[PDB]
Amino acid sequence: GSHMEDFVRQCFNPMIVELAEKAMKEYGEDPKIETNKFAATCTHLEVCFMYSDGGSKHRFEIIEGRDRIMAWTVVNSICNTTGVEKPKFLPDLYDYKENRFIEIGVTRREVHIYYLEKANKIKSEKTHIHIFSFTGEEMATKADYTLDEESRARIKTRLFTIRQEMASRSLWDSFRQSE
Ligand SMILES: COc1cc(CCNC(=O)c2[nH]c(-c3ccccc3F)nc(=O)c2O)ccc1O
Ligand SMILES: [Mn+2]
Ligand SMILES: [Mn+2]
Repeated sequence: GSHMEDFVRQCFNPMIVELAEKAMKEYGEDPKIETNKFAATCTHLEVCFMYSDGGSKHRFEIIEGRDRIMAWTVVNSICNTTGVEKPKFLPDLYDYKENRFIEIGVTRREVHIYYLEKANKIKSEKTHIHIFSFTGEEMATKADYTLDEESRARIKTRLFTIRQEMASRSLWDSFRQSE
């Protein structure tokens, strides 16, 4: 019973919490011990959901928040339909408007450091990368931030609200020095 766990359950939406619990357990991990990663998984989930909520109704296909098999199954259907190459690592969304997959990232370092980390992991110059930070910064591939400034601003605001709430409970320091 950690403070972080009870904060995550109060700060985040119940479906998002349930989805982060499944996702960690599927990879042999307990939201009750690795609670800093519990909070991070919820954060990454919410950001992905607000992101798809930006733009038009049929614009995005949500890959994050499914189980491994069904997620991949949809990645196929997208590839064997649009001709886009099959990514080596599971992405977060697919853009039907731009015809490309999106890897969303949420970092407690510089967006510089962390995009470099992921851009080297995925290597493929097809999958679009978009980064958010808890300080309000953002960095996307080819400076193509995909969404409206207003939609990205809402995400940035929510990320800073989570930081303040974590800090007022003294959990922020441990959360930052954990990534
Ligand atoms: C790292 O171990 C895990 C790995 C997986 C497989 C799929 N992974 C993602 O889809 C993912 N995961 C994270 C993330 C993970 C832990 C802590 C902070 C994070 F931001 N960021 C992303 O951008 C992202 O796209 C499922 C749960 C995990 O616990
Ligand atoms: Mn993902
Ligand atoms: Mn991601």
